Parts: sequence; C-alpha cells; structure tokens
Amino acid sequence: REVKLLLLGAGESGKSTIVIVETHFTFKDLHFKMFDVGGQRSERKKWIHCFEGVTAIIFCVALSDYDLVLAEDEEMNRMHESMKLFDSICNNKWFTDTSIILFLNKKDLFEEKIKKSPLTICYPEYAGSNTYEEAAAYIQCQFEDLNKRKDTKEIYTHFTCATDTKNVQFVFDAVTDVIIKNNLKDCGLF
Amino acid sequence: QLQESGGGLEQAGDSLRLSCAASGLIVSNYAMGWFRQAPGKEREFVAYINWNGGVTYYTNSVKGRFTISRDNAKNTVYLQMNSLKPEDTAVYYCARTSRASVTTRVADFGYWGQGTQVTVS
Amino acid sequence: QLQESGGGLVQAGGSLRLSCAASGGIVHISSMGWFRQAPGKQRELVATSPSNGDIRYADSVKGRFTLSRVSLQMNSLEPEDTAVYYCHSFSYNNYYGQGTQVTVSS
Amino acid sequence: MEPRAVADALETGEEDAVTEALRSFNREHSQSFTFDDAQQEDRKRLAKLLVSVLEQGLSPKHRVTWLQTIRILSRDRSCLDSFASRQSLHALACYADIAISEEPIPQPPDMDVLLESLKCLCNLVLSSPTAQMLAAEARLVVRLAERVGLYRKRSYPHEVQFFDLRLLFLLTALRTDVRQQLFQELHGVRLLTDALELTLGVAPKENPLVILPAQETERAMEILKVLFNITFDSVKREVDEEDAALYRYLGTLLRHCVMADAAGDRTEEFHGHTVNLLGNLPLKCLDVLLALELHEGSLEFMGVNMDVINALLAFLEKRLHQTHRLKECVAPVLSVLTECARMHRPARKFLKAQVLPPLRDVRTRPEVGDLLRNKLVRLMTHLDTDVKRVAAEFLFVLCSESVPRFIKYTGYGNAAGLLAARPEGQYSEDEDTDTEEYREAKASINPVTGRVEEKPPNPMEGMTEEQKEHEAMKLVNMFDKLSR
Amino acid sequence: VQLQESGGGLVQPGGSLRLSCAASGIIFRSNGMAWYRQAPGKEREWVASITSFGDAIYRDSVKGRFTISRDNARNAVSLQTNSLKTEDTAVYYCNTYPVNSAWGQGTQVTVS
Repeated sequence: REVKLLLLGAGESGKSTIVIVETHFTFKDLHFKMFDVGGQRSERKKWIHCFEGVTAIIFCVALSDYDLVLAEDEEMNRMHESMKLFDSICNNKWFTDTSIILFLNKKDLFEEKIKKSPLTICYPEYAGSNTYEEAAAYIQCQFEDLNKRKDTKEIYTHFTCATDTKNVQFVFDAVTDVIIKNNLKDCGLF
Repeated sequence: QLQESGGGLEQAGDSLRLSCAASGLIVSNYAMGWFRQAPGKEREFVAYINWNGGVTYYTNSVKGRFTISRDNAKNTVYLQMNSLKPEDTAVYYCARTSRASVTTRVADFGYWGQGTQVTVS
Repeated sequence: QLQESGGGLVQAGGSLRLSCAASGGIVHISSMGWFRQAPGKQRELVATSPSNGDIRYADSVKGRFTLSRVSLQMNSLEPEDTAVYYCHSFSYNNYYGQGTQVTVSS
Repeated sequence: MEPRAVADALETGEEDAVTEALRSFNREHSQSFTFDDAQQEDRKRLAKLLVSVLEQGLSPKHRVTWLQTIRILSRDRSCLDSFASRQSLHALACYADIAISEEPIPQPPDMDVLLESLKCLCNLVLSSPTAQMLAAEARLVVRLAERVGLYRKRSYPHEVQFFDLRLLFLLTALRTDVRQQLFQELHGVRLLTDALELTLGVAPKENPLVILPAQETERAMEILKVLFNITFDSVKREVDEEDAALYRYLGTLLRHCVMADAAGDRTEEFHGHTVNLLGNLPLKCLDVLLALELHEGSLEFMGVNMDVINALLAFLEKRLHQTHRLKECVAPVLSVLTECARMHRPARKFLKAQVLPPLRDVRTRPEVGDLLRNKLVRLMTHLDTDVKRVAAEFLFVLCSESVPRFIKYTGYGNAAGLLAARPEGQYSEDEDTDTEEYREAKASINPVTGRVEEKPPNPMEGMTEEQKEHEAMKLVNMFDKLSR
Repeated sequence: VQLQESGGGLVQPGGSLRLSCAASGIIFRSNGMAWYRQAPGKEREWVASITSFGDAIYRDSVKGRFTISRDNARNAVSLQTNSLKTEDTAVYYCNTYPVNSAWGQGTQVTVS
C-alpha cells in the first residue's frame, strides 16, 4: 500500500520548488519520494544501484524554455530534447505499467511569450493557433501520444505557475480580469 | 429499470410502506426521490432522500406525516406513509438523480419504472 | 460570394467594359460600386449607384466613366491610374470580392 | 436621405429644410453596421460638419434629432476618431447633465436629450480609448454617482437610468483610475448597494423566491457589474468594522436574490453576476450566507438552513456545462463555496455528505462518470491553472483538509494542488467511513487507486545494469547553470 | 426625510426597553434602516441594521441581546434592547443604512 515517487526533470524546471533519499513522511502511508543527483551514490562496488520498485514517477519539464536550444549551437531544439527523456522513460521496461505524472512549470512566462511565433523551434510542422488554450492543449496531446502504452498506462498532465508573487495570488485575480473583459465585451452596438 | 411495490387501496388514517428496489441490473449509489402523479394532474414532488440518510427534504404538504429512509445493503429505498388523507391519492414513482445537489419539484432525472397506485378512502 | 468579369489591356485612353454579377441571393442591395487599389496606396472611391437619387462619381477623375445596371463603361480613360479594380455592393453588410489589373505603358 | 445630400444641405442652413432632412435620414437609416466606402468620405465630411456645429451651441429646436443623427454617426469607426475630442465629449456630457457644471441641479426633466446623449456617451466610450482617457480627466463619474444617488427623491425613467448605469459600468471597467475614484472618493460600494436595494423592491417582502421584471433585472445586472468592477481591489482580508457591516449587508442583499429567479432566461446571467460579486467580498463576511432563519419547508441540515448553499451548488451543476468560458463561470462559485465551507462545520459536513460521499462504487478510476465528483476530478486535469487549483482546494477543504483523506480519490490531485500557499482551518477527525471498499484498501495502488493489475519486472538481471543506460541518457539534463 | 426617535433611558443593569423611530417623507419599502450609537465622547458607533426584508445584522458586541423590528406598512422602526451592560449607556440614532440622511434628535440611554 506504500507508494514510491521518482523526481525527474532538468534543473530549469524547478523540481526543488515542489518540496538522494527522503523517507520520513508516514502520513498514514509511507510515501517515499527520491531525489535525483546524477553520479553520487554509485561508486561503492561498481554494481551501481537498484532501489527500483517505484509505482509512480514525477516528471517536471518547463514550457517557457521552448524557444531555447540545450544543444550548444546545434539543430536539435530543446523541446525535442525534453521529449527524448519521455521516450526513454516509456521505452524502458522498468515502467511498462508505472503511472506517469507530468508537470509544466513556469506557465506565466509562456503565457506572455507568445509574442514570438507559435512554432519558431518547437513544433515547426503545424500549429493550431496563437492562443494559450490551443497551443497548450496541442503540447499536452503530443506529450500524451508520445506515450507508447496509451491503452494500459494513462498519464496525468498538470500545469503549474508561480504560487505567490509580491502582491496578489494569480488564482484569486485572473478570474476578475477575465470576468470584467467578458462583461464589457457583452455590451456595445448601441 | 426500477420496481415499486407495497401499494393499493387503504382506508384513511392507516399506515402504508412503499418499496422501491433496483432490479434492472443498475446500481443505486446516488440520491433518490419519490414523486406522485394525480390523475389528470401534473406530476408533483413529495420526497427527496440522500444516501446514508444524510439529508432529506419533503414538500410543504406532507412535512409531518411522511417519512423516508434507505438501506443500501439491499439496494432498496422505503417511503413510510402515516395517516393517509384523500389529498395524496395518486400513483407513486421513484427515481435516481445524476445531480449531487438537492433539486426540488422537477422531474429532470429519469429511471422511473412503473409506479404503484395509492388511493385513500 | 460576388464575382466580376472584365479585362484591362489598354495604354492610351481606351474604352473598357466591366460587369459585376449579382451572384448572391439576398435582395435589397440598393447600391453597387467599383474601386481601384494603386500599388502604392490603399483603395479609392470610383463610383456608386445609391438607388435613392442621382448617381455619384468621384472627384478624383471626372471622366465619362459611365455606370449603369451593374456595368461600368470606361470612356476617356487616360490610363495614368493603373491599379487593381474591385466591385462593390451590399444580417446587413457589404462585400468587395476580387478583381483584375491593368498593365499600361508607352 | 443621401449622405451627400444631407452634407450639402448642412452648408445652406435652412431651418425648415436641413432639420427635416436630418429627420428623414434618421427615420430611414437607424440601424448599426452601415456601408463601408460609399459613406466613408462624404459621411466623414458630414460628421466633421456635425462635430463643428456641436462644438458651438446647437439649435435648441429638434435637439433630439441632432443627438439621434450623431448617435447613428457614432456607430462607425471612421467617425469615432472625430467625435472623440475633449470639446465634443464635454458638449455631449453637459447635454447629458453629467458634466462638471454641478451647479445646475437636475431641475429640468428634459429626457429626450438626456437619453440620446447617454447613448452617444456609451457608444463613444465602448470603442474609443482616447474618449476613455478624456472622460477620465473630465471626471464624469462624480455627476453620474450624484444622479444615481438621487433616484429615490426623484423618479427617473427606466431608459435614462439603465443607460447611465451602462455608461458608469463601461467607464469603471475600461479606465483604471475611475475605479479608485469611485471606490474611495465617491463611496461607490455604499451607493451601489443603495441602488441595488432600490431595484430589488418590486412587491417587497416576498417570502418565497421573488420574480424580477425585465427592467429591474437589467438594472440589477448592470449595478452588479459595476460593483464587481469596483470592489475586487484592496478587499483581501483586513477591513474595518463598518466596512465589514456594509459588506455583510451587501451579502444579505445578494443572498436574498441568489435563490430568486428572473423573468425570461436571464436567471443564469443574474446568478452568475451575483456569484462574481460574492467572490470579491471578504472571507469573514461570507458567513452571512449560511446564517438564515430556518423557515417552514426550508432545507434543514445540522439545525441550520442550507437553501442558498444547495442553490449555488445546483448553479455550479448547471454552469459546469459551459465548457468554453469555464474559467469565468464556475471558478467564482468554487471560490465562494470553499470560503463559506472552510469557516463552518455544517457547511463542511453538508459538502462532504453531498459532493464526494459515494465510496462503494465498482472499483474503477474516479475520473469517469456523471457525478459531480467525477466532473470535478476530471476538471482537476484541466489546462487552465485557475480552475484546477480552485477545484483542488475545494476537494481539500471538503476532506476536512487532510492529505491522507485527500488521496480518497486520486494520488495525482495532490500533485496538482500541492504547494499553493497564499493555515488555521478547522481540523476534524471524528467520523470514519468504511464500506466494502475499505476492506479491499490493501489492493489499491495509491496514485491509481484500486486497479489491482500486477505485472513483473522484465530485465531479469541479464541487462539491469545495461538497462541503466537510460540513466546516462537522463543525466545530461541534471546540471543547470554551468558545466565547470 | 423627517427623522424622529422615541423611548429611551431610565434603566438599571439587566433591564429591557423598546426604542422606536418614525421615518416620514421618504419611501420606506426600499430603504434599509439602521441604528447608530453616540457614545459620550467624540465617536459614533453603529448599533445594527436591517434590509427591506426582516433580514437583521447585529454588532458583535450586542449579538444575542438586541433585536430589530420592522413593522411593515407602518412607517416606523423599532429596536429592542435587552439585558444591557454598564457600557451600553449612550445616545442612539436611527437612519437609513445605505444613504446616511440627516440625523434626528436621538434618545439618551442610561444604565447607571
């Protein structure tokens, strides 16, 4: 009945904002989540480490770094390079039936960085439109179909932004900013 | 489909127990409600019940003499009628509600069945 | 929904005919006109028929650009005004369409 | 008439000819979305002549005709850049008796110019930003507020009232400084609550649900829009005792109308506006919703009334089916429901006993079904950061704010709604819920919950260390700022 | 617009009293009345208020001890003061809660 979690994602997505060992929850269940530091523990016998009985992984990929290119001055973009990790996680036989959790950090930057083209270097083939509600859904559908075993395994896609800035929480104010706009848009033509 | 039982004709002042079981190979885990339909009159609302006996709401006519209960162990819901009056002589139906909220005097939800006739002296 | 027919291949004050077909089904259009878009500026008014008085020409060119039911006859042309032409007329709105271009030289 | 003919008549000046021409033109043409170009140049010159004769004192005869012609002109963008001069705006304001000349009291009730000038003001401010920034400097909000305050001592017609309310709504919605000016300097919330009580007075003391007429519903919706635009700022937590009293008063005024219905089909719009205004009220004021005198035949629960809570829950039910503008529809409902459920044990128990009770379902994913629980847990995986967070907080406060009781349904909802600070909520661990499911709680992997499908690991030790090459694949993304 | 109060004062700690307020010259069905408390100083406290309906709102300091009557169709408003403390001695005014019109005369309340 105890669950294991596996934190993934590059350093720019901010996985530390979500909070190589951490087993002291015990909130009626073990709930053991592991950190991720490459090349630390596995030097003792040259036998590396197992410690894999995980039943749910945690993935954190940012969407603002969509116009970046992790490959230093190369054709391979950054979003494709992040999708490579999803492909590797799905193709591995250690997670053929392990649930996948998707996090998209730093959405507030992407929401206003649509000033550039919607397909500059992420999905150059096609794009639904220039809005958030369509481009984000397209990215979500692509990350969904990137999963091989879409029948048995089902992924969980969740979007995240800043929790609290200097003045006002976003989830308590954006609703007002959209209600005012719709209320004024309903009027006119007198 | 739902089946009703425990009706018929009875003299005024007695007590009668209405039964409603789900024998149409359907589960019963939502809210339930009893409704009446007087001949030549529109279908009215008499009782609303939440599962596990959480909440209950009766119309302003039978607030005192009607009681309703539910036992999910047998997938049955009971409506106890005490001291019958010639005002509530009609066929009585039961239905399940897809809405989680309390809705009143509306037949929005289906799964009626057949209904049992209740008449008073 | 609207379409127009008529070409332009004259370089010295010729006579042309341009027709605009009433392809749409809506009635009570009450007006039909033509335009011209120079390759350096936007569209300009040519002539309209408001069907509620007299026909209105344009102060830009006062030539005998005869217009009737529509059909626009370009007399005393002087094609120093080569451009792309369009038809015009008008749940209430107005429509342009597409049109031909005139190549002028000499 | 023809625009060219009217424009040419505008140069002569015959009193018994140009006015008849304007009247015939207004009688003929009086509908929006006119021609494009055959009216562009000539009617642009006509509007220039009209704004020139308007910058001077126009003829007192047929003032309604002049204002009607200018109103019809103000419906095309080609003339909005011409009519949006400070002089023209001040002229249309003083014609509407809403200018800065506050010395002439509203003694002459000449409405024929008032309603037309208000229509022109609305037309200009709704589609001309320069007109907005001009009216914000001319300060038309003060005289409008004074007029709205003088509604009981002087009975104004429905059209003038509604149009000045619409003008105030447009002005407070588009210009930012007008919001603060009407909030602090004009006591906008008090005046608007007064106007709201004034509108909600058709056959007063209607004990059951009161039906609102068309005009009353329109003006109530407009003043509710104005209140929502004016209130959402600087009302987060800390307020004074008198401000809290006024806010509880407004909350009762809105409670007495949420359960009410309107004529026609504007019931849902009115209820949405009420919920939008509820969202702006301070948290500790929302307790005035659950507090109601338990009448006969009312929804009883925990010895207290629950008619308004059940009403807004059914409103959330009926509103969830608008999937397009879902971010503006159900999010305020969820916010107000959370804030009125966090503070009261009866509301908490009511929501826990009417939203997510049924646990003895056939063991399947909770993110499927027709229940409100299934719809909310489906919405938790939405692409809108404003709606998944509020639904997560709703299901959190419903589970008495307990993470082990939050994983009641899924293990990903916690991943969606964790680390969302702005915590002394009411903690309760008294009732325990066990059915035929919780005896099978040993066979329910927590994020997936109760799927009981088990598969073996497939490397078989032949290539586990070789399957680790995916570690070398993933390690390249760990280091962040510098290689070094 | 004419405001007039009646009844008040002459009581010991633990007594009741009905404070009435007659309002004339204005509409009564659409005006939410309120009661104000003028303490012997330089402050003016707010007692309670009611809407066009019987909906009442009491002050946290007078919760469970005061009640407001409406008496519709009868151009007046009442305010019951029961089980008053030694601090409830002040002058009391009545006025419309949304629109604060001109204050009237008021009645003195003494607890001693």
